[PDB]
Amino acid sequence: NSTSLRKMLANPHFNAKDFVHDKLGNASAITID
Amino acid sequence: RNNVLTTLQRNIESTLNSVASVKDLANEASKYEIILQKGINQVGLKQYTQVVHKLDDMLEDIQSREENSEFHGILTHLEQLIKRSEAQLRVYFISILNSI
Repeated sequence: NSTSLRKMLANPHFNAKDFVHDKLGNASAITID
Repeated sequence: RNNVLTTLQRNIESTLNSVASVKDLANEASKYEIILQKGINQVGLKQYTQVVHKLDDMLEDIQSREENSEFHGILTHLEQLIKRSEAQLRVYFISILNSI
């Protein structure tokens, strides 16, 4: 969901950049690639 | 549209590395001990200074991470290459600013 994730979350960094490593941070490094 | 760059592409281009991994920054930071140890005039203005934004911005979310050994070693390699770069900068400042 790079529209929702990329557009809607971290394009203006609202919310912060570490929560993407936290709220989406459970063994999903394939989806981070 | 300059605001579309300056708001969306600004913090988008900032939060590119919102999560980014641990070893790769050591790899390309070491490749910036390749390129940052090529001098200034070989490398060039926003080439050199923007690579300083790449280690500046590679020391970036690591305060946001956690304490392993690669954390402290990459803090050493990063910040000492940073101050090598900064010394080289002010050297070049003074180098032309009494070229008169």
